[PDB]
Amino acid sequence: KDIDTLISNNALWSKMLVEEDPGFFEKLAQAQKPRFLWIGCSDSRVPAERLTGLEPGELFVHRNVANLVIHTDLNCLSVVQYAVDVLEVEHIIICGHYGCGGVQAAVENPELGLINNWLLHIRDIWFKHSSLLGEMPQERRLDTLCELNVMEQVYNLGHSTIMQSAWKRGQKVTIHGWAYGIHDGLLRDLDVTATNRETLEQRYRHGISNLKLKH
Amino acid sequence: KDIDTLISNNALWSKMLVEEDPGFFEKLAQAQKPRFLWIGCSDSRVPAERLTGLEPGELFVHRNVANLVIHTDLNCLSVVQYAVDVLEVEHIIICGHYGCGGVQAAVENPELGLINNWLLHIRDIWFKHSSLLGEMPQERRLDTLCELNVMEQVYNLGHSTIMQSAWKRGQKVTIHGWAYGIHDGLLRDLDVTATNRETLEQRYRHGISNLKLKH
Amino acid sequence: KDIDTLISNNALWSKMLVEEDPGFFEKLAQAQKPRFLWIGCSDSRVPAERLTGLEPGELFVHRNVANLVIHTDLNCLSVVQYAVDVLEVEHIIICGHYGCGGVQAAVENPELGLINNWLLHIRDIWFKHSSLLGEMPQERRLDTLCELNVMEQVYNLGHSTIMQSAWKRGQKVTIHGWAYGIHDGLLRDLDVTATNRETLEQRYRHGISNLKLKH
Amino acid sequence: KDIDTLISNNALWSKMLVEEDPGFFEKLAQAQKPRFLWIGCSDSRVPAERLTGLEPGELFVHRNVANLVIHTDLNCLSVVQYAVDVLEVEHIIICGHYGCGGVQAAVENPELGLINNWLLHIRDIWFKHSSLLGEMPQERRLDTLCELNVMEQVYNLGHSTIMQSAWKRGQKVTIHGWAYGIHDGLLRDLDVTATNRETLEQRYRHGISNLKLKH
Ligand SMILES: [Zn+2]
Ligand SMILES: [Zn+2]
Ligand SMILES: [Zn+2]
Ligand SMILES: [Zn+2]
Repeated sequence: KDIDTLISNNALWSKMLVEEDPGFFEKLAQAQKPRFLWIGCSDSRVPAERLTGLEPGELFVHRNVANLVIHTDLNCLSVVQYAVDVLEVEHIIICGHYGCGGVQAAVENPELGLINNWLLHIRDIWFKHSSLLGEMPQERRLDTLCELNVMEQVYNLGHSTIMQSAWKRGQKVTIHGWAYGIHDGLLRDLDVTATNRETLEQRYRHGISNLKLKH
Repeated sequence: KDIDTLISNNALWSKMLVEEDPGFFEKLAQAQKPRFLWIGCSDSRVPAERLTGLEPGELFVHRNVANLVIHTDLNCLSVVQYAVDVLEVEHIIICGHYGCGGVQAAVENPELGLINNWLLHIRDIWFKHSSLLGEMPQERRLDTLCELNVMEQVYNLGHSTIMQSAWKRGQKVTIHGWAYGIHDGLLRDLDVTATNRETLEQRYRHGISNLKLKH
Repeated sequence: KDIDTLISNNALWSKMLVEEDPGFFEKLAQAQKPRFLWIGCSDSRVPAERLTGLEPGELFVHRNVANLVIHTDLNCLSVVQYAVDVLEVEHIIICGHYGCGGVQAAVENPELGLINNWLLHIRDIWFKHSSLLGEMPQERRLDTLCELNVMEQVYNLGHSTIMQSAWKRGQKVTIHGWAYGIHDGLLRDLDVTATNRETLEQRYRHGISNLKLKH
Repeated sequence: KDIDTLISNNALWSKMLVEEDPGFFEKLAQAQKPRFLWIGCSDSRVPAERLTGLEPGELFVHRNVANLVIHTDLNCLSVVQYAVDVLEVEHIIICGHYGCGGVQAAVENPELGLINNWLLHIRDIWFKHSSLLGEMPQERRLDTLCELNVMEQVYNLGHSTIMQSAWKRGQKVTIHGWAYGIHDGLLRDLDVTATNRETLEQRYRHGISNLKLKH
């Protein structure tokens, strides 16, 4: 697959929509405000459209390395704020994945250059849950660190002024923390779903509980 | 489409892969370093996998509002640096789209809150090409502003220390500026493709030329 | 001057305040909300307290390389927002300086590494005012580029959602663009002072006018 | 103190340098690369020149709200990188202060708007040292949280790719964590001084030890 290839395939794909689905065109222009925001990893091993079944333009998308929501990341925050305040998305989904190359680089910690700074946000979390991970077998640790990372970005997100003020306003917005692996492509809801500031706290704690309970 | 729905569809989608394509699983785990980085808009009216035909994990993805590459955006830059220096992607693609909601909000300029700051980076460009746009008909202006925005983010990207140092190192990396609309889903190469620092300049100018030539 | 030196001098400085000015202590604790925000360059060849005469804690301070106010710089913006919305500063001052090492590095353009990305925000401005600079003698260009940079950060600042919403709210806040050199330490008001959205535009244009008028 | 006032005082201050210190001018132009970087709080209750005794232009300065060094803060990082790689500063100093308005707002947690996001980086630390603070009296907690914040930004800073790569290169750079209050203006070295990656770890731990030892 080189460039002339994708250009060629595009043209033909576009022609053949006429016989497969012309309305694919017309579903998009009518309406189409998306109802969901998806925050994912740039690894994007499986595309959210395919995972979920959603048509495109029911979705609004942010993808950074390891699907982080840093407190002061104006890029990601700008996506969220537009999504919540302007497109009035009903749900937001942070999806991680087992085998995440950036979760991995945080842990193994090679000298990769500029990215290592971004990954320090992951090592912070790994530290934060040291004890928890200590009490479980090493085989299960990396993947648990994926689940913890999602869960923490869910926590971060509900703490943003954007979400705080939206919930207090009476806007109906729910946050989710999912993960999947490429062994099956099967979603695992991490149980951190947050419909307000109270449930954000409860369910943050609940889910950390269930990792510290099961292990 | 509510949440229980996507969870349900996911499970069934995942089961049915066994009969449609079990290898979908095994193509991913072997290898799979992606060869392409895609920078797009969070609007994501058409997913890059579908536009292009690429399998997932031939792609690495960044999506922000109006597919900007701001000089000092550590989020987007962190994606690029990992992509170029660590995954050694061969190509990078910045894809815009006609009807881009954020290109639109820059122009019409409503009070949307936090996002307006991000969109100031677009109004800067619109100003920069005032004369050029002045010499063409108003019907063609918004869409031309999409093309200009892509083209400028291509210019920005080749100016990043990351790209500058990669090209000087002898790494083989090419930048593209595409756009598409949902009228047909058909890609338009904007002709700004840059294989080094010399071609970045030539083709930046070349493409601005062809807008100022055709109009 | 090594470390033991500053620690030693500090102790003695602190003791000797008793005889020079004990109230220096008590002016600070009462009140002291500052009335001015100062955005400067990290070069800080002359400290704002000394330039201006202000007591400390009449001032609130941000210093980055070449005193930029980037649209999406959450650090600088966070300073401004707290200053304007919480401390209710009455004035904000962006001060540049002739001989600014970072204005210089933008122009001469050496490979310095990470910083070069930040300085691209300066080369953008230098481009924006190419014609203007072209019509004047080269001897006067670098220093004029300092004045232009200040002036543009003043323009940027009044365009921030923070300032836009503050002015529309009825809050009384004025923006200034100053510069000085170390030949005399003498301030030059660049005439871009902005008490609202209307005066921001007028005086942006006014001052660019006077550079394009005088030259 | 209004604007005409500072302009007037400036002019007169500048004239009167001739009789107080004309060389103040000529010390600056010769050389003057600074040997120290100072990272402080925008509160800037006491200016570093006065605290320390340093002449201006022995210093290079960054001031944000509560003197944070966030992993992904390109503004602050850009200052550090230029300072360390280009000006070859020998020392870097992070100075906090007791009574810090932003440390305070993190704790009390009022709805101040945009700034609250920046302050989440402080509440993270406060959490991180919950136990430690729990074992001491409440009267001593806020001020201890200042010391912890400095100490953590010192830790963050030595973890930046910039510092990591500089130390490994053989560059001679030392990090300090100081604090002061306006009761006396007296510096307290927090004992986190780091001359390399090994001493960064030792002394991070050492200093946390001495808070957990003394209390
Ligand atoms: Zn990943
Ligand atoms: Zn768009
Ligand atoms: Zn400077
Ligand atoms: Zn403070």
